[PDB]
Amino acid sequence: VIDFSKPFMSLGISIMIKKPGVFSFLDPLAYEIWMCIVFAYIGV
Amino acid sequence: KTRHNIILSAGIFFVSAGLSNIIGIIVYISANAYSYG
Repeated sequence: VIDFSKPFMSLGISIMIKKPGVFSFLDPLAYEIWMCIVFAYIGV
Repeated sequence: KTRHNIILSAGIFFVSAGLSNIIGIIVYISANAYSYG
């Protein structure tokens, strides 16, 4: 129904998604493990 | 005051109480599998 010129801009359908602690070296073991390690050290 | 093995028994009792405390803490935490009060 209307005349289009050549595309002045090209686009497509795209996906938009939403985009270390100081003591993070303790992260491999849980906090309870460290606490029980201290307790076991005292007991030993 | 002449029986010295009573003090030794008290020390053994305290150390054993600590060891049972450790075991109870481990049992409680493992059975829970938040914050601690």
